[PDB]
Amino acid sequence: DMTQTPSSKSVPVGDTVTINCQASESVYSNNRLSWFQQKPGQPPKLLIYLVSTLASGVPSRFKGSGSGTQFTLTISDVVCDDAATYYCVGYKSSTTDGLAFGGGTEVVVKGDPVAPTVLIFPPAADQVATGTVTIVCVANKYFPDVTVTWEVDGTTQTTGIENSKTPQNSADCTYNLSSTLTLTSTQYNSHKEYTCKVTQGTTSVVQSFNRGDC
Amino acid sequence: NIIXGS
Amino acid sequence: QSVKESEGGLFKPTDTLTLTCTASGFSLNGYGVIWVRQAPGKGLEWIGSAGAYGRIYYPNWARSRATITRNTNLNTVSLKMTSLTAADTATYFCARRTNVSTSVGFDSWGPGTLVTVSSSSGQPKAPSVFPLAPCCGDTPSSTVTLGCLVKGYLPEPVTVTWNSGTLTNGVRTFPSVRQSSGLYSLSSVVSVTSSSQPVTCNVAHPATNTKVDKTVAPSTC
Ligand SMILES: *[C@@H]1O[C@H](CO)[C@@H](O[C@@H]2O[C@H](CO)[C@@H](O)[C@H](O)[C@H]2NC(C)=O)[C@H](O)[C@H]1NC(C)=O
Repeated sequence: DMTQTPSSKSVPVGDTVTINCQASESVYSNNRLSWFQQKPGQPPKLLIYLVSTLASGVPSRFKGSGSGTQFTLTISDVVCDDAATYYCVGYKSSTTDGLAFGGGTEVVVKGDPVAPTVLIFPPAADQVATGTVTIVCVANKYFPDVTVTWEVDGTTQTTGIENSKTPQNSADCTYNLSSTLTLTSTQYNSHKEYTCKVTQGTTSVVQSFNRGDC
Repeated sequence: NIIXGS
Repeated sequence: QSVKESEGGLFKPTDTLTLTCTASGFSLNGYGVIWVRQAPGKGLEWIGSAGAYGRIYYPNWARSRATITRNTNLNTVSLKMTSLTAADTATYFCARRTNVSTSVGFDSWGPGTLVTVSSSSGQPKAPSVFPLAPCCGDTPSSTVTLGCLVKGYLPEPVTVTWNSGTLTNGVRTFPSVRQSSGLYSLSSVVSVTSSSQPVTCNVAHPATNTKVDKTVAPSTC
């Protein structure tokens, strides 16, 4: 059993962050412990093997340490490229339950705050004949996280909404988000004003269109 | 021999 | 010097999943090989390991429903899983360990193969592609963001390029979402100057052998 704490941690650019890994039982020879970096949508990457030996091509600002039941990964001089989830893997034997993965630690890198630019896209003309329309609202290049609200003629929408967020940009730490509102073609044709509200703490950006005009 | 066959 | 997982795709609950780990540029024989999966928004999960010297070992949850086999003739390692459920929907990885002395220093990872076990419909579906353009009533500016909505496909994935790969900068392709019907939906946008020619999004859905080109023009009224 490998316990990783914390599950998530935010770290300013340039600062140092430490990721903890708790093995319920000492790994074999006190050193069978590897660290991995995984960005969303990508395969894992080996960072460190045997507690503290850096894999080839891994910068020296990554430092592995520990022994027995307790191990640490230290990342100094954090850059946006380090936004990822980090995993420890411990090995005891070549038997049942004889290696274990940590639950992972998500490292959010805090860059400069950026307010989102918000775009709304009315449904293409050939959507409505299908009986269903999807309205897309995009929030581009923002940090920190946002919440999206949909309104149809002032009425807040509570169903038919899907949200999808890109991973932190490896250069400037920002996110992109796509929000979709799905309605029946008749619901769409029965209403006029369609609104997407992107809120970022105390800031809000609102984009609307009127069906008649598009 | 539970350590990778050794 | 890379490993690759064989094709996953769309499965019904109660089906059997069979995956093969293949190597190119080096050998799998004599090197440890591991199988790991990752459910959407969850951590890496060990499925089982093929020891470098013949031993096969699993986590307890997998020992009943997973079996892992090495083929030294074909230089492959395979994974078979029975009694699939929607919970088995995940990306499946295989990986190779260069040095046995590291035990878990797993070095070369495959790109991952997507396995969708759908509770709602086991039948594949080609995507519809719809242009994303600002309301025609809007005043034009020097910059404009256009895109394509790739709606209603099954299973995953689709890939999107713009202008046959010549337009790459300012492209934001979002992760897929699953509609209430069980169908998947992906969106991609690109920012260009208003002097731009019309942009064409290239959508590939390998599971249906489909490629769709959609040319998006800014509407004007
Ligand atoms: C497997 O072991 C070899 C031998 O130790 C590793 O090769 C070394 O890699 C380090 C960098 O991590 C270099 O500093 C050494 O000079 C390399 N030595 C030789 C002889 O090439 C190799 O990286 C290890 N691979 C894994 C995946 O653990």
